Amino acid sequence: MGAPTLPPAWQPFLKDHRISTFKNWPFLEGCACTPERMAEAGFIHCPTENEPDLAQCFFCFKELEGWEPDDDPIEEHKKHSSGCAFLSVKKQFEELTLGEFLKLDRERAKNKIAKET
Amino acid sequence: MGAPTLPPAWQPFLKDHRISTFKNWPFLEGCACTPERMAEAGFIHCPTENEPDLAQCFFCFKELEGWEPDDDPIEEHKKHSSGCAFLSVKKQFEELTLGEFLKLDRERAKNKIAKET
Ligand SMILES: [Zn+2]
Ligand SMILES: [Zn+2]
Repeated sequence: MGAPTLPPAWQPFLKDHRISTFKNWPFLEGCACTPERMAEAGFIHCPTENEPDLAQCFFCFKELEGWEPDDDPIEEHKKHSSGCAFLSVKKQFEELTLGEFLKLDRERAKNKIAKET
Repeated sequence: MGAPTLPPAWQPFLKDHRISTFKNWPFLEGCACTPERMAEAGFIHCPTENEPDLAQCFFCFKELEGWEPDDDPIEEHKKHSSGCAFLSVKKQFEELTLGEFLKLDRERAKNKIAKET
């Protein structure tokens, strides 16, 4: 496996994790929607029953399908909504500050409620 | 209660927690071994059956009893051993960096093994 020892709490927060979710995804090489390229924007593998080419984003929630070899993920989600406060974040897990880490927990839980109400 | 939403994993890491452990402890006012004064060094309430005046330290393990109104906790533990890498740490939970947070987990688990072997 080769993965950290973090609980299910803030697992998705990890980059490797979001990338592991990607099983196949045709958009790999020669495309701006690669596993690591997309996961870096919050998008996590979540293909539907009929629409396998559907990549949704966590920490905000936003289903997006019909990608092409030239659709920046970070710009995609943000373009529709900046629900992901991590998009801008450019500091490794062990680089950012705790204060910023916890602050995220509030955002995630916040977005979840938005879905309902 | 008024306490964060952190799991049992790294609970003691919190200052308020280490302080909450202190039930009574005579050394409160007019002493250098107050609840907040000691907890700041890693010492957590842990009175024995016969020796209620015994304050041990976590993240290192070190039983110390027979305190007096002039025994710096941080200097006490360190004096005998610097098992607590947090002693020097002077940054609030949301102040320090993640890298330093995780690095601690290794120390704690390390000290635990030392006890056995
Ligand atoms: Zn997102
Ligand atoms: Zn200690």
